[PDB]
Amino acid sequence: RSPLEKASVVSKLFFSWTRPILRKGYRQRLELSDIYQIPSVDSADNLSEKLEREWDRELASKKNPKLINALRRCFFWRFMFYGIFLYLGEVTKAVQPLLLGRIIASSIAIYLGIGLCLLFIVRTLLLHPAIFGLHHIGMQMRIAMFSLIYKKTLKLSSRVLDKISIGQLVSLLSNNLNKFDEGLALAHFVWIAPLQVALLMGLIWELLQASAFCGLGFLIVLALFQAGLGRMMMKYRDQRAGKISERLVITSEMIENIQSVKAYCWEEAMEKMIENLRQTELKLTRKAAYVRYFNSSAFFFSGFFVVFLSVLPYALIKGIILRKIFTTISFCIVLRMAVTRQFPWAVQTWYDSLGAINKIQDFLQKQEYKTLEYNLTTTEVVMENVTAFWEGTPVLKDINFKIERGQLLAVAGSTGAGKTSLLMVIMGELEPSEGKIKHSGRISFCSQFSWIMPGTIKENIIFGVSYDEYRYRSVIKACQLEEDISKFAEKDNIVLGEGGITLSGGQRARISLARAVYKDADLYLLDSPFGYLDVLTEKEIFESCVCKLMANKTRILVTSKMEHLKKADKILILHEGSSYFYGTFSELQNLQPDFSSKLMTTWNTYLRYITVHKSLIFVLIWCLVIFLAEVAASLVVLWLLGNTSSYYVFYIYVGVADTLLAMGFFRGLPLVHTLITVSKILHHKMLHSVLQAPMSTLNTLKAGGILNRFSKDIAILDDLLPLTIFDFIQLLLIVIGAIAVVAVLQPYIFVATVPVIVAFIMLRAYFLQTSQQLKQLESEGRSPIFTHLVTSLKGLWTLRAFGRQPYFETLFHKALNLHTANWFLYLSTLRWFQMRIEMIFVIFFIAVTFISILTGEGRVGIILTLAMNIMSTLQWAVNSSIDVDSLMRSVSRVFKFIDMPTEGGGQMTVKDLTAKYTEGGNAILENISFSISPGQRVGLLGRTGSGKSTLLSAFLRLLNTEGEIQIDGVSWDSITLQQWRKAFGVIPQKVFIFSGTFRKNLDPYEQWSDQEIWKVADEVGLRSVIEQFPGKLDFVLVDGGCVLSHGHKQLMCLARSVLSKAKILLLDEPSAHLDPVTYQIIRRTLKQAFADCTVILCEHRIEAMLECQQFLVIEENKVRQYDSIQKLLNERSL
Amino acid sequence: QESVKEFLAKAKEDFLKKWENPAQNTAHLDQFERIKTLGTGSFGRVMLVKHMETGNHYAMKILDKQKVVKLKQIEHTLNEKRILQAVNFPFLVKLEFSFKDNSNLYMVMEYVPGGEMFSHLRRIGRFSEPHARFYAAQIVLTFEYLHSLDLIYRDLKPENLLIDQQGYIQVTDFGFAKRVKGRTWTLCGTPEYLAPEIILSKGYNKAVDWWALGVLIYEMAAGYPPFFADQPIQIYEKIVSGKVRFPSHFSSDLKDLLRNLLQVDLTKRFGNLKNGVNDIKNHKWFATTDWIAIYQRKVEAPFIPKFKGPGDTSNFDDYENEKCGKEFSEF
Repeated sequence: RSPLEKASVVSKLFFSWTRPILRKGYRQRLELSDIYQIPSVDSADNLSEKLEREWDRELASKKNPKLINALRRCFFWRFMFYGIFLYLGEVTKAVQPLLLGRIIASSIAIYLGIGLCLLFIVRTLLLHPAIFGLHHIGMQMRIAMFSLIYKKTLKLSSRVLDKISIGQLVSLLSNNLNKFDEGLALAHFVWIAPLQVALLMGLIWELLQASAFCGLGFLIVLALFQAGLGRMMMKYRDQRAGKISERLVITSEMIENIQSVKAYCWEEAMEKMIENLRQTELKLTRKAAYVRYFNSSAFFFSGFFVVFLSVLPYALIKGIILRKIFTTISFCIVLRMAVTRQFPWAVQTWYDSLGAINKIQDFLQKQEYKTLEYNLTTTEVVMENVTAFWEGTPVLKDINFKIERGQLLAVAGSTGAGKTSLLMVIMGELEPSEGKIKHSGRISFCSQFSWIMPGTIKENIIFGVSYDEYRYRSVIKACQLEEDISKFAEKDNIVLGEGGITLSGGQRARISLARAVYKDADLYLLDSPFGYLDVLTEKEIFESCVCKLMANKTRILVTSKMEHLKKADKILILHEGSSYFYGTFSELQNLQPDFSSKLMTTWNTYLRYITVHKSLIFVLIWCLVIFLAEVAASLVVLWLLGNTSSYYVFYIYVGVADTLLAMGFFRGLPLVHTLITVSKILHHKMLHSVLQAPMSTLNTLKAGGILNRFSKDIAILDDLLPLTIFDFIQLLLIVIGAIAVVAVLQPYIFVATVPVIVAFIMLRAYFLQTSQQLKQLESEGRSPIFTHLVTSLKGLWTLRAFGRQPYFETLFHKALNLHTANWFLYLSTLRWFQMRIEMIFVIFFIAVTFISILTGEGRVGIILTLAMNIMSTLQWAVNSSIDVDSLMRSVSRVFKFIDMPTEGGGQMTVKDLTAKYTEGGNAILENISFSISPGQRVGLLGRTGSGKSTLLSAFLRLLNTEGEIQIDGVSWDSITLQQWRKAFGVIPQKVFIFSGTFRKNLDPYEQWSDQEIWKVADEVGLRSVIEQFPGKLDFVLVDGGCVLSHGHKQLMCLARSVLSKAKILLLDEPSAHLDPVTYQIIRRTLKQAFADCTVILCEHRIEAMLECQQFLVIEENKVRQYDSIQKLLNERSL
Repeated sequence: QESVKEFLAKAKEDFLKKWENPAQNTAHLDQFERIKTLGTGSFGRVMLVKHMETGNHYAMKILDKQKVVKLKQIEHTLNEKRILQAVNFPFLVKLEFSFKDNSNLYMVMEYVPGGEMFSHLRRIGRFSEPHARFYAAQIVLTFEYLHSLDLIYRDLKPENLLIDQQGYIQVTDFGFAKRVKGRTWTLCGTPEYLAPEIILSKGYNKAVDWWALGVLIYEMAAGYPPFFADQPIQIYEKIVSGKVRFPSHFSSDLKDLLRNLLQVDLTKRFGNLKNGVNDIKNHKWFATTDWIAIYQRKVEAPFIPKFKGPGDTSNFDDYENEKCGKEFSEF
């Protein structure tokens, strides 16, 4: 069924499984369905079976939940099998330079060259398969890592479910979403690297026997300094994070109030504040980048001293042949590359794995929900002595409820005041602490909060059932669901998506009632099912099914409606969590009549990135000239020397390509500084552009994309991009310099090197398309798993009620396998790319070696040693090119976002009014006309409730609108929009408040006097409103000014508008937002101070607007005018 | 030391002479007003009155003698009366006169225009850190002065602390206070201020006052009690555990000293080891807290009450045969 199953041994070694996959991908666009079938051994159901069996065996075995000790029994044999070849290949690569310790004598070396060439093939064979094997082991383990906790998700106790952090599990899942899988490559490196040192030290003592630990101590000191720099780097990052979070909060606040900001014309102040805040974060980031650059450069710089100090003692003591010098150079290169890189990375990987193991082992051990032992056989259920806490506080006051088998029970009282908890306990969601509950157990419940998963009508109705024609028809016809179904487009198979927005809340309640009705059980724990429908609809549903069909069976509906409460078989009213009265319907109705009555990646993109800041070009020119001059000087030195012992020692300066071509400390810092400066310039440009964008395109994009436009993208640009770009540049320069040095050795090298580079470029280009397609597909597919997890989290209670968890497990496994298919495909393609690149490099090295062998001792040694080192640099270079390709996506997104178009007396006259949200959308006005009275308010009446916010926005032209607005003789065209809109006074339903002290929050422009501000605030009733604030006026508006009430915020907005001295002021929804006293104070203040303005108070209720003198009646597509109520009340309202 | 210890010695000396000659029945309820009830308080009734003969506004703490007998708190009332009649410290509002009627007893206290700081903290939520230290310094001063007399307050609630026209807090509610040297087995009061030693039902010494003041400072900065639970039994268990999470805004210097103040070890409690209050005085949280200069209370206050005359109740809330006369023989 799977193509990789139909693979030969040689095909498996070549990993050519994706060869037709690559053939299709480089030809045509990616198709998700075209993915090869998942491996049989890769089945989530299969692997999780063994994982769970081992976990259970261990959990029973001993008093220590050592999950690692169990998973060792699952994986250690394969881990050691891969590690054996891994360590063998490491040993081979380490020992290979010693074989070069023979050719230096120059006949016989031809066989040595053939063997050295074969060593590359052998090492590549040993290396390449191991990465794929260990990574397959990792992904296999990770699948069950998800699976065990996912199964436990249906096992947790609800009492801790309300306490367990919802985000903690999400963060736990996301943390190892990619880290733990890739974290296996360094696994056996512990078992190898110490052995690598053991071999290398023996090699050195073989060459020296007297200078061994001299360079080892320098290497250890370098490792110590490198580790020490990390603590300072982490401290700098931690310091930067808080200010970055504050800046993000301010930016999010601006994003939420974008329309109000455009109205207030505060873009400049917002930009100035954002830049001023970002200045300190930029300083911290520059310091952190300097530290990181020093740390990264230390590794490249170490190579010179690493050989120099090791050689200096032996060389001074006695003479040494340069052959051993080159050999020691290679040996030390290997020793350093392992000591400085392998050990710490492996230590970090193991520590992270151990911590994750501890966390996972702790998580699964939590106390689980105990299922009720029921469904055997029973008559009418009864309860006795119900008393327990929902978390002390007895949710039930010794309650008892003997429900007849077939009866229709009901209870009333305060909503969710423990009656819902009593229902949950009866359903088994809450363990009763007192008394004894007995029930048949087969019973459905209907939570007040509907949990609708995606799926068609049949899916929502079945939830693991067959298609019953009569039952489905009865459910539709009885739950008011037949008409709503007919209202659906397909009307039978409308596959619902995510969010449930396709249906109304009463539609969701009807869905819940139908879902409860779908299965027959001992009881139906209804909880206010009619809570979202009209009274007539509720009565119809009751008479049809709720009080007709299932009422013949035992039923318990949480209903407070008096009319149904009269017909109930028994009632149970509880107050303060305690049943005040209950019992038979007639008996309870007669025992207390008084209570009864009372209660009832383009090259153009890279060029634009380069062209952002001119300093980058100068820095690049300086670095390039420095590199070229250094290479030329090295070539001149080599030529002069090749055609007293200090001259021999100077050959070591050429011996290490890393130190010879190292980016000078006097050069690298300017590159990163320019990177940071260009990032800051880009941030400022993006902020300025976002301030001017037209609203029409702004509404088209979702607002959360505006947050994502800077939440991570700017961070990636600041941190990730500079380091990667600099490392790639330095590595490329070093490699190119090595190539030039080798070409200087003999006049044949370039003729072969050029085809190798060209083929490498072609191969990289071919691999890039498939790699990007696979990465995008895999990233896109990951979301559905979190979507299913969130759906399960939302529906947990209803799922526990249904008991059909197997289908949810099937869905989760299907999604996990779907993601795993793409992940394995991408990993395999990357492995094939790595193997092919290694093969190309090996071929080039072999050809160069043969050419040199056919061909002076120092030149041969230099060429061979440079060849002996270039491989790791080339691999890092390929990885860096891939990383740059990955990083360029954020820059492309930023460039696309910046590439946006900009937005572009009291008497007044409007005409030819055309408006819409988008270009050519719903016509908000049909050539509408209106006249503004001098100093008199116009009542926004007529079609109130059909939407007046659009007309209010059109008063400032904040929408896709065009027409005529001739106010005071001034037109809508001559004046700039920033100057034309200022005359209007905004009174939004939601007040926009900048988080900060009152002085800044009320005066963003900062062009007034403090005494005048205090005098106006006293005139605007804010002095007493501010006297209760911290200090006098410096009170920072934390949480968006959470201290201020809605009426206080309205007063603040009115005061700010009065300070702006606007000629107009359109009011909106005064009584809707204001409390009684707040509305009174607002009316008094407006009628006192703002008496001299041509206002427009928009009110849905005509009575609220009845005080207005003028009246502008609204109607669908025609905003009429009614000067006087003598005709307005008789024609517009009547 | 020097002058401060010389003053403490004089205060301790004069307190004994004051305690040995307590007054009784200083006045009758015939020269007061009934303008408004300032509140109830505990199990009594508080009302704002004006001196008919002089004019000075004065509070009157009414309480039923039947309530004292039935609540089994009569000796505590007598001890409170004597201690209030003998107290001498600037940090607290003094008691002026005593009334003893056949129906109830009243106690004359000065008019407190600033009201309770608990309501102000509810209005503002969280005080600034220097604002917290400003009150905490005088609190420590008054507590150590009580240590200079060897008495146990046995009462610490947010509403009991008033504020002066000068901005200094005003102390009241001397009911649970008693001058007992050593350990006492009595247990009562607010669970939020219940030390584990009192919760353990053992002999209690003055050491619990440091924990009470630490809880006061922590809650004043946080706005929420460090120990809180739905039921008092769970609250008692949480207090017995002696563990609570510091707020994100909590400073290291203040929180580290709060760790010593809230240390479950009563012997290791800050202010009880060796030096009395000297270790607290040298603490960096009091790095700028002039203990001696506060004796004049000349420091600029964090906030001043909006006083508009003694007769205004704006700071206050706007609300609305003797039983065993042989026991009340010295009132």
